[PDB]
Amino acid sequence: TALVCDNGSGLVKAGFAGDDAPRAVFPSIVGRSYVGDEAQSKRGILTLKYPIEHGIITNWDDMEKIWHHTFYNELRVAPEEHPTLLTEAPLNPKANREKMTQIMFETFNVPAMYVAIQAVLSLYASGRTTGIVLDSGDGVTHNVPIYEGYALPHAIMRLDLAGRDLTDYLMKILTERGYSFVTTAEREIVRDIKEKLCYVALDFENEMATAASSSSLEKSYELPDGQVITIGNERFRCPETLFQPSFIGMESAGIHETTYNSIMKCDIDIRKDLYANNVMSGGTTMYPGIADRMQKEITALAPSTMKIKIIAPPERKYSVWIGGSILASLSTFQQMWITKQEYDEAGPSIVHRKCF
Amino acid sequence: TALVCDNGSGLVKAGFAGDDAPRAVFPSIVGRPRHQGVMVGMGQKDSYVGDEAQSKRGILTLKYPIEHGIITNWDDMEKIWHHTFYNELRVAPEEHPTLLTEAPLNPKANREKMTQIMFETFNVPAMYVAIQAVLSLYASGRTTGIVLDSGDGVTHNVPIYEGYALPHAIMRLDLAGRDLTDYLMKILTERGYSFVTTAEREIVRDIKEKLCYVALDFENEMATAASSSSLEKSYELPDGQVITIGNERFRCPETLFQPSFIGMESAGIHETTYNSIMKCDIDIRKDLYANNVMSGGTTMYPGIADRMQKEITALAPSTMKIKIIAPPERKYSVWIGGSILASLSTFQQMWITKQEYDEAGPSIVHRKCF
Amino acid sequence: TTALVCDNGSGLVKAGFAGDDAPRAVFPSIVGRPRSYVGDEAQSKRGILTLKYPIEHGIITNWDDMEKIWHHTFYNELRVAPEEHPTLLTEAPLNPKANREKMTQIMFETFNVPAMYVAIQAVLSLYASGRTTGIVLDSGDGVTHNVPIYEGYALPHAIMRLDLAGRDLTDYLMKILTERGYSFVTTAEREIVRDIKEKLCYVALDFENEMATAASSSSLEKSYELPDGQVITIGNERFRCPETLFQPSFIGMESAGIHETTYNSIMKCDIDIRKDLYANNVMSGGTTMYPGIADRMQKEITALAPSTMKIKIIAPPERKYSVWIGGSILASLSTFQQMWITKQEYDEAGPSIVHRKCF
Amino acid sequence: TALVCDNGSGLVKAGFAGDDAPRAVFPSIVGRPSYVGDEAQSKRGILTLKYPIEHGIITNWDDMEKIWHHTFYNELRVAPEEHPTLLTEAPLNPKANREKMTQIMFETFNVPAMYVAIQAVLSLYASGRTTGIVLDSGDGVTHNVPIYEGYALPHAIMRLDLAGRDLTDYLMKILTERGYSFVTTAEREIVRDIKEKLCYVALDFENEMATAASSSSLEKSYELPDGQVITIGNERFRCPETLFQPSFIGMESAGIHETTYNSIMKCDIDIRKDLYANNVMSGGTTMYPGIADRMQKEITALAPSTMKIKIIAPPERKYSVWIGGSILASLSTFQQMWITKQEYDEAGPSIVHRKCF
Amino acid sequence: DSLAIKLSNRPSKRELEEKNILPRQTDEERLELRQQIGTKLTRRLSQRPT
Amino acid sequence: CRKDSLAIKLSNRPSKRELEEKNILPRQTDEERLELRQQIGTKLTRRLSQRPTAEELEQRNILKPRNEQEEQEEKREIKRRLTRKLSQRPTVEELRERKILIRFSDYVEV
Ligand SMILES: Nc1ncnc2c1ncn2[C@@H]1O[C@H](COP(=O)(O)OP(=O)(O)OP(=O)(O)O)[C@@H](O)[C@H]1O
Ligand SMILES: Nc1ncnc2c1ncn2[C@@H]1O[C@H](COP(=O)(O)OP(=O)(O)OP(=O)(O)O)[C@@H](O)[C@H]1O
Ligand SMILES: Nc1ncnc2c1ncn2[C@@H]1O[C@H](COP(=O)(O)OP(=O)(O)OP(=O)(O)O)[C@@H](O)[C@H]1O
Ligand SMILES: Nc1ncnc2c1ncn2[C@@H]1O[C@H](COP(=O)(O)OP(=O)(O)OP(=O)(O)O)[C@@H](O)[C@H]1O
Ligand SMILES: [Mg+2]
Ligand SMILES: [Mg+2]
Ligand SMILES: [Mg+2]
Ligand SMILES: [Mg+2]
Repeated sequence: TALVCDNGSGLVKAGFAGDDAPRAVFPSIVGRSYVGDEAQSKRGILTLKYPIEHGIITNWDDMEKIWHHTFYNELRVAPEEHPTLLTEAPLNPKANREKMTQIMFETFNVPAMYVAIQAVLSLYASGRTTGIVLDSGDGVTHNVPIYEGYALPHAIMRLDLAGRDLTDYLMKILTERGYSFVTTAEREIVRDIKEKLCYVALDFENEMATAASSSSLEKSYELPDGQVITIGNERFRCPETLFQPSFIGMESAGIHETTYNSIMKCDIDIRKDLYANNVMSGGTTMYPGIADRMQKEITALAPSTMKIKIIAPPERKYSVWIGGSILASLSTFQQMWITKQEYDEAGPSIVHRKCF
Repeated sequence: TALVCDNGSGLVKAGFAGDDAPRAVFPSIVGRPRHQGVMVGMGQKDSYVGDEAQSKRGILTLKYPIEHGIITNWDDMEKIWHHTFYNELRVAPEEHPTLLTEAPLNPKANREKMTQIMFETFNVPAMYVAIQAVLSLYASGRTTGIVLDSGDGVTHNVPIYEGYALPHAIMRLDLAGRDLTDYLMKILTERGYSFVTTAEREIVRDIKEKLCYVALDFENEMATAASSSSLEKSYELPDGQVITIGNERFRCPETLFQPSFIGMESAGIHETTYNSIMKCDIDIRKDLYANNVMSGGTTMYPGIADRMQKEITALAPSTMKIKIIAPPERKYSVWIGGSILASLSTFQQMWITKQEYDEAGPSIVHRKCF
Repeated sequence: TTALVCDNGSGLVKAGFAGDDAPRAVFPSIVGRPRSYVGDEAQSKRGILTLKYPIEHGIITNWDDMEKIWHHTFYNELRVAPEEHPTLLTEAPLNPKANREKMTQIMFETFNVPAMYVAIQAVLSLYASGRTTGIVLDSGDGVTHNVPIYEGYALPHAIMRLDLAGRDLTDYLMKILTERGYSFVTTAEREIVRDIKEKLCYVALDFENEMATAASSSSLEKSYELPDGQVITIGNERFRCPETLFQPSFIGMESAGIHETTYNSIMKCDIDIRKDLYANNVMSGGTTMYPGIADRMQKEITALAPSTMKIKIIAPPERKYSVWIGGSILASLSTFQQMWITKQEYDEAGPSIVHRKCF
Repeated sequence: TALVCDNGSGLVKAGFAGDDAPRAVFPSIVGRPSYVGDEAQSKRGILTLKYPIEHGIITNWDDMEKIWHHTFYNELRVAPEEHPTLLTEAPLNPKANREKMTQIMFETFNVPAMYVAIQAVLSLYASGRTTGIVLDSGDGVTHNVPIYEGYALPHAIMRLDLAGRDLTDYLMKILTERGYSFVTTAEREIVRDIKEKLCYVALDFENEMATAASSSSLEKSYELPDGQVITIGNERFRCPETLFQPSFIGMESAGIHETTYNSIMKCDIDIRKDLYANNVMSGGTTMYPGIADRMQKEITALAPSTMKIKIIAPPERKYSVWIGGSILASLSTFQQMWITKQEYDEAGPSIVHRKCF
Repeated sequence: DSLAIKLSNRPSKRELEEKNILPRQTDEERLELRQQIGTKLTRRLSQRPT
Repeated sequence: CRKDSLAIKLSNRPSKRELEEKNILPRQTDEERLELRQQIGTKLTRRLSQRPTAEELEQRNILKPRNEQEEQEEKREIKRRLTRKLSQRPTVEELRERKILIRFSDYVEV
């Protein structure tokens, strides 16, 4: 039975190929050794380091700790007994994936492994091999146009604005409300508030006006301490940052604009295929109303007669993983695995050739 | 560590104080797309500076922020300085005192605007503005003499006494390297070689830099050129095509001494040097004649110092001591001077501090820099 | 000042700015009038309104509709003022004198351009690859041409025209897919089949051998999922479709195939330049986009020509738009700036000036 | 017909002007109980052997005369008085040294004409250039030599006493650490052959070490003369890695890429672009597969982001020095450049400085 | 069930470069190429016979 | 066995490209080699005929005349003299008095 591992900036999603959901989902942190939730509990006593930032592995020792915890503690398996599909970020450097392969074979002695692009797996999860993916997670957001399963590297857009930044911004606006949110535990509470109560406005100005006219948009959240708080326009100002990054002092264009730019860098002939297939994936795409707003904006930028379809299934928060789970369970995929013998023969070079 | 930035009409020279040569030299151009690209969104990469702009010249229209030594487009100038700090020198402007150069007779409002922009936009802890010709003089260890500074867009005669430029006696000539390149293109074209394209213009510029020289006796050199193939030289184009150049080698820079070659009524650089010397007090004239410092790329032609010696000797009193100073490093001597000046210990009081600017505003530069 | 480039196809107009690597706007050349919309907008409203084709077989036949297309090009697609830009237009090989004269008249009087030029499509195709001598196979939506060119001069006596192109290939693909039992009679169905042709078709290197391969195994078969979610399997139709270019008899035409017409075009030229023509076959147009067509052409031309003749087929991936690219390059050359017909010159000589000025 | 003699620290390359390759290539050793080169190596057991040229500079004149005698008479089979002779010299060769070369050539061998050319300059000429920067790495010494219009720029020349012989020694050491014993001279020759046949320069050293430890993909097999079979792994790329990391053999010196960059930086800024775009590699120690790509990567890493970098490394480069000479001495315009016997008779050893530059 | 069908019909990377879908050269490369072609064109059109 | 020495030798054989780079398998005809050597020779004769002299290269600031120490000396001396000259620098009024700054309102900001 094969394994599927999605290495997120915030959350690692891990499980077995063929399964509907990841068996284990846990934060990707290393404590100095403690990993994930357990590391967070001991976070006070020892300093914590984020091995994956903006989707790219930067601390290999810590990554080895994370993978060890994944295999042994979370899934309860022997790594030498399972083929392993790992995910990587768009535009991941050659040396980086080579190192992933090296560690998988040398450290964990896996019989087989594969490395797939997250956005591509997200696309496959929707039953497509052609379309444009907006993958927004904890640390990084990407636009990845894909044709026939091939990611188009020249047209990929990267934005270092994601869920954690939105959480921080929500904390900032909460400070504007008169509520103090400085602590890590408090940060966790704010993250939960964001996930439960936030949404993306279809028309930002109109929604601001509605928020100014009445308490109708205001909602109430009961804190663990039993204190009750009221949130108003903060509900939609928070994810609005995705469309107006200028809200946090970034000069970058918003996600609709980066989608449009990604589409434009591609050959004219495929643009129709891209417009009709927008797949959204990642936790930061989970906000209610985000699909309608994206539809409106892309329709506003594209030619008047162009067909626009935004695809955003409910499972999208884990869709990356799901894609992998599907991919590793296909019979025709079985030849695609890099076997331990093959890796022994060709070394790290094989991953580039074998995986695409 | 202080920074030194010489803002040329053609080339920006930038580097660190105390260094023997500028770290970065790049064309002073700002490039902006000809038409709105197929790219929407705030934070677009509008504008290209220097080498990248020259490479991308086909796609976008190019603008000269500094023409004839004076800054005319402030936004573009800000682009150039940003590129200088971040891309070329790889430094944080708030972490370094900055010495900028300026042209002779730079307007007061203009330098005031320079200071204001440096402090408000780049948040430098300190800065200073020095006259280019004066720095050129300083580079040779002098504080008194007359400088001929000929660059890409403009040529100046600047007489200087005790570190003070004498404004009433400064001469400006709008004939420089760029004009010489154009003239060389014209005379090579007259010869039957076609140099109409921009790439061809660059090639002609290279021909000028590599093969041209200033004749000591122009008529005699014309006669030699007509008598034999001895003066002829050969240049190999990038396409491997080979061309032969004859009198164009010395006819091109001869324009500096005879501007009428390009239809100008102006006196030559020797005559303007003489006039500049004469506009100064008689008592200092001896000191000026004995200290002619040449700086800038357009003074790099072999033989120009000797010719200048001959002409000035011909114009000056029979018993006057004439000395022309033209070191091999002169192409960058302006910058070099700055590098030296900003590295002097006694200079440390001279910087305009951010606090002083806070107190007095743009006005402070006039009192502090002279 | 930025020049404009407009390639007026029978099926697709390619338009953009001089100096750009690719056309800014590409749209179908249709004009819609209630039973006015142009191109894609016209296609969307096609049900509501009747559609007219201003360009047929590469030659302009309906001038009002053409004026509508040009207006849509300048104002809607490119967002420019025509009086503010020199304009390079393309024309078909063997374009009548009156036709290009009318092009010039409309450009200067109706659109008030400061300057304009008319270039042969095949010549621009040759120019885009940095060449001025060779033989071009330009196959678009409505017409296919072989145009031999020496030092920028198209050789009119040696030009071959074939009224078999992409649209005809789409129709043939519809017919053969229909024979298999999938019904593609309707216009929407015509569009899905056209997309199928673009995505799945290729030119066989050896047609009989490929037929044999198709008969021997399911290896060539591919699957296409229709909009209704129905799934179809396509076999030899993949290569039988573009084979019509080499064997027009497939659609009841008596004409020779494109390789034979290439050879004939070469033979109609003077023998001394013939070597130069063989070593420089440039393929351009959408109907040349089929994978394997260059190799096939290489094999066939080698088969017709003397045994030792050096044959080189030039078919870059961008070739579908190479015509436009050529114009974009040509109009962006500094030395070309004198070549433009200025509005003053037009005022002086009238429509007549284009013949003298453009060649 | 003119002669061309490239006086290597390890190998003498000798031949005739106009030829594409040297007729004779032999080790520069002198054996005394006199035997030179190959014969000395054959008789190496009976007699002790001495290296007349060390680190590119002639140090033993009697032995050098022996080498030249063997070159003329035994190897090329010619009479020296009947041929103009182009000799090569190391960069920064002392004045007295080249003077002695000239004196010996005219008085002892009675040549009608001769010339002394800088090796790196000849290397540059062989590629048809007169301006660029040469990395000349041989048996005994490595140089970076920037050259403008045929003139070597002495102030910017870098000398590194790390070369092929040192790499061979290091390979012996690391193979020994692996457990194969190579102490004797014959064993040394075997190791040198292993180095020439199996070594290469890794593009990314850490990744290649990791690859070598992760799998057998890099392992190669060498069959010893005794029929014993040995396996070599990372030693393949650890050996030439010393050129970029001299610390591997206890040297504090910078690597060849850093010395290339420093040499470039020591030159005037205006010619610097011309230097970056013309890196010519010459000498046997530049023959390792992958060295050009690694140099490209490192120089790209050191130079300005927009700087154009070009590494020139033709397959023939191991003898390119000689080739340059072969071309130069066969040019018609060069015929005037020779120092004639009359001129030498008139001016003495002094003339070489004036005539050759 | 549709995925695998779409996976059987995947083009080769070359085959995608053939369709001008995957660039075969950097932007800078395409630019240098364009400049070269342009200078060629200029030179040839200059000596164009009558 | 012997077939094992052979099997181990067969497994090791390089690519044709690898031999090519090692100059074992040439990449061009002896004719083409001749062409190339000729072109090189003529280019060389041209550039050599045009080759400038050493002093011409020194006045271009390419061939550095002064040694490292001597240059350091001149640099130090320049710094010294510049400092000593800059300290002894008069006032604007002192110059106006000496009929050197002919115009009033020139340098009055000081
Ligand atoms: N329902 C929700 N509404 C809003 N935000 C959410 C929701 N669920 C999760 N998030 C945010 O999404 C992030 C986690 O999403 P995901 O698991 O896709 O990130 P990741 O893949 O680990 O990040 P990356 O892709 O950058 O490595 C968290 O920061 C969380 O705040
Ligand atoms: N060796 C040379 N011979 C002749 N001309 C040269 C030489 N080197 C540079 N130049 C010319 O000098 C010019 C550059 O000089 P410099 O950098 O001093 O001008 P600048 O400071 O940019 O202009 P300005 O002083 O007007 O602001 C170029 O136009 C170039 O053509
Ligand atoms: N990848 C492809 N494979 C096969 N055919 C294609 C492909 N892409 C486009 N085509 C065909 O190319 C045609 C478009 O060609 P093009 O736009 O050059 O014609 P045009 O210039 O409008 O016509 P004309 O040259 O006759 O005026 C369409 O009919 C389309 O079916
Ligand atoms: N194919 C090869 N790969 C790697 N190294 C090689 C190869 N062939 C020869 N060498 C090395 O090159 C060295 C000889 O190079 P070269 O002949 O350029 O030196 P040299 O000219 O005699 O010495 P110097 O340049 O110091 O005077 C030998 O020590 C040998 O180890
Ligand atoms: Mg993810
Ligand atoms: Mg200047
Ligand atoms: Mg066409
Ligand atoms: Mg050598």
